[PDB]
Amino acid sequence: RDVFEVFSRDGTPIRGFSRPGPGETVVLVHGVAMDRRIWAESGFLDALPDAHVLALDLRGRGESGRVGTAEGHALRRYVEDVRAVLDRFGRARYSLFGTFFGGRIALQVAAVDTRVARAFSFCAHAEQVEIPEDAVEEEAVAVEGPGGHAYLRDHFTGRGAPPWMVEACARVDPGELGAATRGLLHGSDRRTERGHPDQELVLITADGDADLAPFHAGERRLGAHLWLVDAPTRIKAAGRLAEVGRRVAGVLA
Ligand SMILES: COC(=O)C[C@@H](NC(=O)[C@@H](NC(=O)[C@@H](/N=C1/NCC(=O)N2CC[C@@H](C)[C@H]2C(=O)N[C@@H](CCSC)C(=O)N[C@H]1C(C)(C)C)C(C)(C)C)[C@@H](C)c1ccccc1)c1nccs1
Repeated sequence: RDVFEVFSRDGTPIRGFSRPGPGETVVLVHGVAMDRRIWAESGFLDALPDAHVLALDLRGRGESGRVGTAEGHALRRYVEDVRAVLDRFGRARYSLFGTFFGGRIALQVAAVDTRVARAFSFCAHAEQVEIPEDAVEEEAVAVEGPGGHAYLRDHFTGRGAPPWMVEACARVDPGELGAATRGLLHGSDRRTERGHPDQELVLITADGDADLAPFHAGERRLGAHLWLVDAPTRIKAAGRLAEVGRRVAGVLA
């Protein structure tokens, strides 16, 4: 692997690694309480032996620049972070894969960037959502205080999340966990659109998902394909991420 640095529209440095390969160029986008290490720890990276893999730390996470404001964590800023990575490696065609809110980010990048030939959203759909202001603020307070890492650790452990997902929360600054949570009130509630007719859009979730409705809505509205994994919940579906990587490798082949 080589490391890289790019700059987002608002000047935030975005750091990541590039794993060279002769195949498709794949850009991986992690979730809120994660960083770029989850791709190797989940086994997703090893499931793609031929791809040229680009994995970034989103703003405020890992080795990327700190933010510390709610508006600095607006969805549009994450989109700009990812598009800056697409610029650095100069390809005309990219395949994006994102986990949880990283899936929402990947879908929105696909909507605005004609260089995205494929977008895969793992355990997130593309539809408009209602975000309760009070509950999200409550959650921001819980995750940003001294007990925030334990709060997330206990929540994810209790819901059967994989160990790498539990452990990743403690590597995110508490202040950025709070700011990213509040950032969801700045645009993340809108649906995503199809970027161009030839795009391959894929949604993935647990076959036991208690709310599959919006995933089917994405099939109808965007012409997206729906992949299911054997799990009772979205969090437990994260235990299937390496398996999903193998299926992604099949598409890329
Ligand atoms: C069944 O599976 C789930 O619904 C859990 C799953 N979530 C999601 O898939 C999506 N979101 C949600 O459905 C809801 N959103 C919340 N809060 C905003 C939010 O998302 N977060 C804040 C902290 C950050 C870790 C992240 C999060 O995960 N929080 C958890 C609680 C974890 S600690 C007690 C959490 O869901 N809370 C809820 C409360 C309202 C209860 C506070 C609404 C309001 C959007 C419908 C998420 C991908 C998204 C999708 C589109 C736009 C924005 C965000 C995940 N669990 C861990 C990783 S992804």
